[PDB]
Amino acid sequence: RGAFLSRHSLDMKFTYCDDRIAEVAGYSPDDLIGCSAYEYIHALDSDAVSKSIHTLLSKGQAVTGQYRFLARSGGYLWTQTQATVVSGGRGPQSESIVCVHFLIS
Ligand SMILES: CCCCCC/C=C\CCCCCCCCCC(=O)OC[C@@H](O)CO
Repeated sequence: RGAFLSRHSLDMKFTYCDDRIAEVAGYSPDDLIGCSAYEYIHALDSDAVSKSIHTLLSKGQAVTGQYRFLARSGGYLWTQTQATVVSGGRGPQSESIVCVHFLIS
């Protein structure tokens, strides 16, 4: 029920995470807020996710390939993300990011 969303600052720190993160990955949203999403991407997928983020910032929207997200248990979930920038109202420095996520496995 409802798309699985997150919000981030430009450094990819979570500012919001869907509550269902507990059901899916063990975290509560409180565990992730203020933490950079880069820390939760499997090292094998980090470069590809960065390239997607570069496209996101250039074009304004991007879709990742499948990638591995670090669950609280230490295992990884295969995920995929569509994202957009969102103007902050104060100029370029105020931009933020909104994501919708999909579980691949
Ligand atoms: C380009 C920016 C790319 C930024 C990528 C990095 C940002 C955040 C890391 C991922 C956080 C969410 C993980 C759990 C996702 C669960 C999704 C979920 O449960 O989806 C159900 C759906 O498949 C319908 O069944």
